[PDB]
Amino acid sequence: QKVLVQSGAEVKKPGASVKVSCRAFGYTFTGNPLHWVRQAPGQGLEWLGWINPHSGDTFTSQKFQGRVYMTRDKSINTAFLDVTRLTSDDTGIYYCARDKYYGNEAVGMDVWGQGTSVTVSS
Amino acid sequence: QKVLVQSGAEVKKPGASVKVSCRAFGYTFTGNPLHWVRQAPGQGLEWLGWINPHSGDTFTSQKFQGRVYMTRDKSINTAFLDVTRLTSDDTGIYYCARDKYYGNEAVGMDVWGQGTSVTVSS
Amino acid sequence: DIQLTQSPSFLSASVGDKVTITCRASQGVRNELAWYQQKPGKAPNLLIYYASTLQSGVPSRFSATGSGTHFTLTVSSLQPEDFATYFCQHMSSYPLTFGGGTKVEIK
Amino acid sequence: ETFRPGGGDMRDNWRSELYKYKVVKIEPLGVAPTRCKR
Amino acid sequence: AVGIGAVFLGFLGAAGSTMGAASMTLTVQARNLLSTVWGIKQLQARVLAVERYLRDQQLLGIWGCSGKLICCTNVPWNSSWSNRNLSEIWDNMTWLQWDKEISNYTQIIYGLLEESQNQQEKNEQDLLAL
Amino acid sequence: AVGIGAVFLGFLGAAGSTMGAASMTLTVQARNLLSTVWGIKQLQARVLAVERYLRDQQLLGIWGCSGKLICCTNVPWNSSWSNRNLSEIWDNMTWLQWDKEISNYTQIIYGLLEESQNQQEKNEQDLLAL
Amino acid sequence: AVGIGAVFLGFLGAAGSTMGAASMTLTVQARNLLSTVWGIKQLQARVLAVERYLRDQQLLGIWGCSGKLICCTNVPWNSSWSNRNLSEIWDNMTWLQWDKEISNYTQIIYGLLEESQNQQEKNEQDLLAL
Amino acid sequence: AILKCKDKKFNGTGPCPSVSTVQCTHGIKPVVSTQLLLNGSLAEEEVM
Ligand SMILES: *[C@@H]1O[C@H](CO)[C@@H](O[C@@H]2O[C@H](CO)[C@@H](O[C@@H]3O[C@H](CO)[C@@H](O)[C@H](O)[C@@H]3O)[C@H](O)[C@H]2NC(C)=O)[C@H](O)[C@H]1NC(C)=O
Ligand SMILES: *[C@@H]1O[C@H](CO)[C@@H](O[C@@H]2O[C@H](CO)[C@@H](O[C@@H]3O[C@H](CO)[C@@H](O)[C@H](O)[C@@H]3O)[C@H](O)[C@H]2NC(C)=O)[C@H](O)[C@H]1NC(C)=O
Ligand SMILES: *[C@@H]1O[C@H](CO)[C@@H](O[C@@H]2O[C@H](CO)[C@@H](O[C@@H]3O[C@H](CO)[C@@H](O)[C@H](O)[C@@H]3O)[C@H](O)[C@H]2NC(C)=O)[C@H](O)[C@H]1NC(C)=O
Ligand SMILES: *[C@@H]1O[C@H](CO)[C@@H](O[C@@H]2O[C@H](CO)[C@@H](O)[C@H](O)[C@H]2NC(C)=O)[C@H](O)[C@H]1NC(C)=O
Ligand SMILES: *[C@@H]1O[C@H](CO)[C@@H](O)[C@H](O)[C@H]1NC(C)=O
Repeated sequence: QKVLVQSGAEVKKPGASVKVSCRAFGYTFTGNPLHWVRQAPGQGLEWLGWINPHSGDTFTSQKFQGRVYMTRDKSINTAFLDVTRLTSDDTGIYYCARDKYYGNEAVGMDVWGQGTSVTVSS
Repeated sequence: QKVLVQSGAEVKKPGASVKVSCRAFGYTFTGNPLHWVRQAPGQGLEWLGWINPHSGDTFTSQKFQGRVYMTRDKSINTAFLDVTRLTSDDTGIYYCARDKYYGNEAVGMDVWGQGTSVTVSS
Repeated sequence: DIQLTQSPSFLSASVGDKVTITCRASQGVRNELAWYQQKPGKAPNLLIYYASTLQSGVPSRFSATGSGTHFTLTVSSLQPEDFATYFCQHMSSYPLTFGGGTKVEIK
Repeated sequence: ETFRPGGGDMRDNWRSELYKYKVVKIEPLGVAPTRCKR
Repeated sequence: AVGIGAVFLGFLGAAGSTMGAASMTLTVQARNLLSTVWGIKQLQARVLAVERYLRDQQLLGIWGCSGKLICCTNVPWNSSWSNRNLSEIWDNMTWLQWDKEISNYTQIIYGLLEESQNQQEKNEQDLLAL
Repeated sequence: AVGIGAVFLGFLGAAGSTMGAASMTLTVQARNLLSTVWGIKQLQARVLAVERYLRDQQLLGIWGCSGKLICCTNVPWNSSWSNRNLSEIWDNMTWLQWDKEISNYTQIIYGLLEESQNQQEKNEQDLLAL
Repeated sequence: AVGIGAVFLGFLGAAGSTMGAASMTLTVQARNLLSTVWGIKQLQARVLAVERYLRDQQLLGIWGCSGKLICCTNVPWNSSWSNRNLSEIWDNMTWLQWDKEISNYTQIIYGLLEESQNQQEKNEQDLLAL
Repeated sequence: AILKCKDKKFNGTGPCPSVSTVQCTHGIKPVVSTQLLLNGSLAEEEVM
C-alpha cells in the first residue's frame, strides 16, 4: 500500500527554478523521513538530502547547501523540493524515497516514487 | 454607578447609642474598604476609622477605641457604625466613603454617601 | 497624631485668576496625600490622589505637586463653580487626618 | 422622513430586552514567560 | 500608606487588573468552572461543562502541572512567540490582551509541554532505576 | 495476643469504628463514589454522581491535596472550631459525630485552605525564580 | 548512522512497536481519550467516555500516581504473575501481548497498589507529625 | 448508599441500632391491592 507519487516531468531553461512534489499514500506521512535523490542519464544516484515531515527539520548535502530547499505540508501529506539556478548538469530523474528509519536513524530507502524527469537546456 | 446610601437623620439624648447604616451600589461591596468620617457644624472632617468588608477586620482611631464599633453584612451589602455614649461634641454629618485602595493600601476616598446628620442635645 | 495645616485659611480671587493653596505636614509623607473639594452642606469630592494625579472626571485645570512635607494645589484658571472648601488629607500612618480648611471666595 | 409602525417578528421584542447582555466562555488556561524553571 | 488586608473582587473582578494582581485570584475563577423544555436545557449543558473542565484538567496533567495553579516548566520561552519584556507584561497589561496576542502559538506550546513532560517521566524512571 | 494481619470490613464497615481505625479504610469508600422509564433514571443520576465526584476532586486540588487521601496543610487549627484534645478525638469518637460537631465552620476552613494554597503556589514560583 | 530527531506515528501508530518504543508515545494515546436519532447517539456515549476516563484517573490517583504517565511503586513484582525477564519484555514484545498475558492478575495488583498508597499516606502523616 | 434496618420488632420509626448497607433491597413485587396486603413480606418475630 505504501506509495509515493510525484508531479509531471519538467523542462526548464538554465537559471530558472523547479518545484518537484511528492505525496505519500498507505502510511503515516509524519511517521518517516523522506530522502531526495537524483540520477543523471546513464549515471549513478546522487544524494541531495532528506527532510523530517514531522518536525520540519531538513538536511542538505554540503555540495548543495544554499541552492536546494525542502518543505512539507502535512494537511495534504506532500513534500516539496525546490531546486534553483538550474544548469545542464542538473538533468535527470529526481526520486523521493521513504526511509525505514528504525530506531530514529537511517536504515534504508524502501519505498520510491515513480521519478520526476527534469531537463535543462537552452 | 458607584453610590453609597445611608439611613435618615438621628436625634438622640446624651449617653444613648446611634446606629448609622451605609449600603453600596454599583460596585462589589467586599472589593473595597469603607472609611467612616464625620464633619461637625462649621468644622473640618474627623476620621473615626475604616473597615474591610471582606475579612471583617476593622481599625478605629486611637482616640475612639472602645467607644465606636463597626460591622458589615455582606448579604445586603451594608456597613453599620455604632456610636455609644453620645455627647454634644458628637453632633455633625457622618459620612461613609469608599477608598480607591489600589495595591491593597489606602489611596483615597472617591465615592461618598449623602451624609447622615446626627444631633445630640438635652 | 500627624498635624496637617493649610494656608491661606481664607482667600479672595476673581474668575480667571490662579489660586495656589499650600499643605504642610508635621511628619513626612512621601506621596500619601489626597486633595478634596466640599461645597456648602454637601458631600465632599476627591480632586487629587498621590498628590499629582487627577481623579477621573476632574477638570484639567486642577494640578498638584509636592513630596515629603510641603504640597501645593494649583487651580490654573478659576471658574465660577470652583468656589468651595478645599481639604488636604494624609494616609501614611494612623490616624488619617484632614486639613483645617481653605475657602476660596469670589472678588 | 416618514416612519410607520412595524412588527410581526417577535425576535425584535426579545432584542429590546436582551440588548445589554452577551454570553462568553471562560478560558482559564494560559501560558506566560517567567524566569522560574522547573 | 496603611492597609488591612486583601479584598475579594468577585468571580471575574480581576479581569481588568494587571497580570500580577489577576494571578492572585486564580482559585476564584477556578472554583466556579463546575457549578420538559427547560429540563433538557440542563442535562446536555452540564455534560458539556464537565467535558470542558476535564479537557482542561487532562491538558494540565499531561504537562506535569497536575494539582497546580501556577506551574513552571522546562520548555524555554521561544522569543518568536512574544518579544515583550516582563516589566511591561506583568505590571502594565491584563490577561485578555495577552490571550489576544498569543492566540496563534497555543497548540505548538501545548505539544512542546507534552513531549517535555514525557521526557521528564522517562528520565525520572531511569534515575530511580539506579 | 496473636494477629494474622488486617481484615476487610466492607464499603462502610468502618463507619462505627474510631477515626484511627476508619482512616485505614479511606480507599474503600473513595473507590465506590464513581460506580424507557428505567432507562432515563440512569443518564441523569450518573451525571449528578460525576459532578459530585468532580466537585470533591476540584476542592481537594485547589488546596494542594490533589491525588492524596491524607493531606497536611499550613492552616493552623483555630481552637474556636473545636476544643477537644486529640486523645478523645482519634481514639474515642467516630467520623459521623465529628461531622455533626463541625458542620458550622466548613466553608471558612475551605476558603482558608484555598487562599493558603494560592499563597504556597506564589511562594514556590518566587523561590524557583532565583 | 545519522538521525534527524523523533517522528510522529499517529494515535495508535506505536501499537505494533515494542514496549520501550511504545512508552515514548504514551501522551499520544492519553490525550485522545476525552475527545433526534443521531443527536441522542452522542449524549450518552459522551457520558460513558467521561465515566471511563474518570474511573481511570481515580484508579491512578488512589495509587499515588496522580498526574503521571510513568509511575514507580513500592509493590514488589511477585514473579508468579510473570516469569519473563526484562530483556525479552521491553525489546522483543509489544503491549498487546503483555495485556493478553497478564489479564488474570490485574485486580489483585490494583488492590495491592491501593493499600500501599494508603500505607504511604499514613506514614507521611506520621513523619510530618514529628 | 441504601441503609437497611435489620432490627426485628422495628416499628418503622426512630433509632435502629442494627444497620447494614445494601446495593439494593430484596425483590419487591408491586402488588396492587386494597384492604389486604397480598404476596408481601412477613414479620419474622410477631404481628407488627
Ligand atoms: C484600573 O486602572 C488604573 C489605571 O490604569 C489602575 O490604577 C493604577 O494602579 C497602580 C497600582 O495599582 C498605580 O501605580 C502606583 O503608582 C504610584 C505613583 O507612581 C506608586 O507610588 C505606587 O507604588 C504604584 O506603583 C497607578 O498609579 C494607578 N493609576 C491611576 C491612573 O490611578 C487601577 O488599579 C486599575 N484597577 C483595577 C481594579 O484593575
Ligand atoms: C464498636 O465499639 C466498641 C466499643 O465501643 C469497640 O470495642 C473496643 O475496642 C477497643 C480497641 O479496638 C478496646 O480497647 C481496649 O481497651 C482495653 C482497656 O483495658 C485495653 O486493655 C485493650 O488493649 C484495648 O486497647 C475496647 O476495650 C473495646 N470495647 C469493649 C467494650 O470491649 C469495637 O471495636 C467497635 N467496633 C468496630 C467495628 O470498630
Ligand atoms: C516491526 O517489527 C520489526 C521486526 O519484526 C521491527 O524491525 C526491527 O527493529 C529493531 C529496532 O528498531 C531492529 O533492531 C536493530 O537491529 C540492528 C541489527 O542487529 C542493530 O544494529 C540495532 O541497534 C537494532 O537493535 C531489528 O533489526 C528490526 N528487524 C528487522 C527484521 O528489520 C520494526 O521496527 C517494527 N515496526 C515498528 C513500527 O515498530
Ligand atoms: C405464602 O407463604 C408461604 C409461607 O411463608 C410461602 O412458602 C415459602 O416459600 C419460600 C420461597 O421463597 C420458601 O423459601 C419457604 O420455605 C416456604 N415456606 C413454607 C412454610 O412453605 C409461599 O411461597 C408464599 N406464597 C406467596 C405467593 O407469597
Ligand atoms: C415505636 O414508634 C414510636 C413512635 O414515636 C417510637 O417512639 C418507638 O421508639 C418505636 N418503638 C421502638 C421499639 O423503637
